[PDB]
Amino acid sequence: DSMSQDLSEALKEATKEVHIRAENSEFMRNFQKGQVSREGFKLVMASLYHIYTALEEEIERNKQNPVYAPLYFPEELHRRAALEQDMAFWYGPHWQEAIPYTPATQHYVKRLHEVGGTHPELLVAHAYTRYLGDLSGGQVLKKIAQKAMALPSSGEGLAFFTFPSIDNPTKFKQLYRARMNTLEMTPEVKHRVTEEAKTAFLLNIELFEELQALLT
Ligand SMILES: [Fe+3]
Repeated sequence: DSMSQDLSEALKEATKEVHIRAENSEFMRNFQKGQVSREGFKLVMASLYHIYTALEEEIERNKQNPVYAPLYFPEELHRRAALEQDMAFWYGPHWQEAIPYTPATQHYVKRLHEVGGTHPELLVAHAYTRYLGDLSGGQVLKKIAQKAMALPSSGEGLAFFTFPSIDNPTKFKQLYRARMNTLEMTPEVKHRVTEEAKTAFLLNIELFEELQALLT
């Protein structure tokens, strides 16, 4: 197998194909072209709320585990608190009972717990997939959402897309990739981590196809 490369390199080469598929999914495609409504935006953000909540809960559970510990950046990355602000903004005071919890979202959340509870050595695959993506297309989707729905530059309703503790996401991404290469990595784990990364992308693709359908 390809163990002659660093985990960050293996992950990038392993997910580049499905990434193109995920990037050109119907829901994302629309969002990219400015075509994004309040109804849909609220659907995906509520979904991300449940997802990041599960991911970050598993991160806390395994924060001391060396298979993940070097990547424990709650202050800089975690989105749960940010998404809670966003839910209050979009759904109001009682968002805990108003926000949806779709099947595709539940599916994603279920795999997150399985990994965090049973296969924690794979958890890095899920943080990698979501966090780095946020740091890459984060400012892009944000500027689009603002132009489309008239969200003020002050950021209310888009806290999720804002990283106040990260000055340069590009530099941080570089740090995160390098830190990923310091994890205990056997040919067995690296092999499985890259596969789980694909699964994460697929889970994201399945969420989008589901939301797109709900909207149409
Ligand atoms: Fe991306």
